[PDB]
Amino acid sequence: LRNETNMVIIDIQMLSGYQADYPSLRQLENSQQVSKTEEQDNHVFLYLNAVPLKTIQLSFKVLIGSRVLNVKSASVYVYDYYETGENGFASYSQPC
Amino acid sequence: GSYTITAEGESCESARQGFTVDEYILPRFSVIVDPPNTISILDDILTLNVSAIYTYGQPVPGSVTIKCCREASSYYGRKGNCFKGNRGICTNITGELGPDGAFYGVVSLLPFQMGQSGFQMSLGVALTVTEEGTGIQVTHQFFI
Amino acid sequence: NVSAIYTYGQPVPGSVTIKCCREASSYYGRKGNCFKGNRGICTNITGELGPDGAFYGVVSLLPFQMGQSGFQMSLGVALTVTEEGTGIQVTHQFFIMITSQLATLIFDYDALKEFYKRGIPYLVKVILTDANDNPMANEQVEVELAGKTIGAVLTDKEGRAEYAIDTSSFVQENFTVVVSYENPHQCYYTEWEGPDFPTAQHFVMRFYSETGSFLDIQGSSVELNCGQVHNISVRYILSLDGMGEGATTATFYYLAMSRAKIVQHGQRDVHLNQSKSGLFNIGLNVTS
Amino acid sequence: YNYGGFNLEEPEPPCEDPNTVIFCKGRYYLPVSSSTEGDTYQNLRRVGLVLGTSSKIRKPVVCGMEAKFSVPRKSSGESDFGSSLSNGHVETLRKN
Repeated sequence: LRNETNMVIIDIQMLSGYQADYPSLRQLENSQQVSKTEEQDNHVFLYLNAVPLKTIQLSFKVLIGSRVLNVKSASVYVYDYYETGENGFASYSQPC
Repeated sequence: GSYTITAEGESCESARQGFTVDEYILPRFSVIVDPPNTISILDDILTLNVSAIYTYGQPVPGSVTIKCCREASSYYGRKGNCFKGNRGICTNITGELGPDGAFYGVVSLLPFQMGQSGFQMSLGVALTVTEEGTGIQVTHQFFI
Repeated sequence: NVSAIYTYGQPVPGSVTIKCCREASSYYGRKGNCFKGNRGICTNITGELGPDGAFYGVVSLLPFQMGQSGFQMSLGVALTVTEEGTGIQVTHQFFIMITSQLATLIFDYDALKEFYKRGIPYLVKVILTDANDNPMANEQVEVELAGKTIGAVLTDKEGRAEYAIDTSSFVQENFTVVVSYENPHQCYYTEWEGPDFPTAQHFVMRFYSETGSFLDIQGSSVELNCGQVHNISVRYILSLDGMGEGATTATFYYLAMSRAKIVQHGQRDVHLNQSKSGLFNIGLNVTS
Repeated sequence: YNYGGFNLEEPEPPCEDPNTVIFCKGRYYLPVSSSTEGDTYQNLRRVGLVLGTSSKIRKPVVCGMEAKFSVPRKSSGESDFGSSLSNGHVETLRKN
């Protein structure tokens, strides 16, 4: 954290057909660090004021747009704005 | 994104043939329903008739896990003012087909209240279509 | 918390069985409401006494339907008590009313004089309770004269709110004031298309004074016992243009009547040490 | 004051005209009054005492808005006295 960044962004990949919900979205926005939210074509951008040295946990309900399915795992990529190089990868299997 | 041809003619009348441009891969088979959609309070059991077949026009093997339920309402009560009360109900049932390929089947309407004051006057329905290898389904939700 | 006893004070062991239930709503049938509700959700309990005669029948209401359309706002209560040897059975039926309005606030029709005077504050005392007439803990209520909220007063821990409304600079003619309890928290649910929260309005009238100088006596909610001289209270304003300035002392005059008889005259002379007003306590010696 | 077919009320004083215009300090003003108000004259005549002091006690009432209004007689006392004085309360005699 120290003297590297004071701003963070996470993007989340969707899959097949499914989405979150705007009620969940503006429920979430009334949380700490949540400077900005964005939903874009299966890519969720979350622009967060800063970074904690401790664990910060966020969750959101996901509806299902088109229930066509495939056995694929999606990913979330986090990074910073000052220098975008320092970043982090993760993924997650579908709940099906 | 959205792209559109615009053309002007001799008398400056112009046609705008709009369209979307979004790369995509063609998908799934065919599913057909025809719900009655209109249900009286003096109805016993919901008969059903839902079909589906391949892209090729032949029956597909799988199951249909049908979801059908309804909450009551906001329901401010009678004690003097505002401040609504308690929660509601839903259920989970299922269906299967494929040999010839038909569930038809029914829905036990009795567990759901009848003529009480715990209603919002419509019922929500959400379908499902399984396959052995492909756990791929086709979306279908509506109200009665 | 029921009991029973013999002719001459003797314990009565036996079986006590209780049924309490009611129909849901039963509107009309036919073109009204043919099949609606049920025959009434109903229970049956039993218990035994015998030590000296007593039964503490606590009953759950959760099986019964609270807050729904099967309501009739009273539970018909049936008790039948028998005896071991003698199968004789003593029955008592009654209705227990299921309430709607939790809390209510009311004007005190002992105070709350209807005729008002400028500049001398009007006092408003209102009493709030819940259900089975309990004192109300510290709650905030609101006093609104025409449409403007001015009270915003906390109670005195037992629902006895009093408020001193300014009366200066009022030439108004109708003046129906009203009081309110606003709180978006209580188990209260609009029932008979009425106020969306407790309210209570008083309509009052101005009293006339050609020059303006006003007097009032403090009411009491309690009786005054014999032979106890007390110091009952009076308040007063004297405007200028009255006696004539420079004479800073006025005589107020005092009278009583028991049945038709002028009794126990009095007079008090008082110095207007301050500018124009004050108050006094009357040392009346009450007599049988 | 109307006791035993005896009135004992003295007649009202003369009324005022509804068009006399008087100016005092600012604007120019016309009479108006309310029938439904209170005077020391109505303060008394509720107990039954009588006074005859030469000073005014009756409020001057201009014409056009006199008493009318049928007869405003409500409970005026909140009575609790009565008869019968017995509900059901069937506790038949249980003692020698």
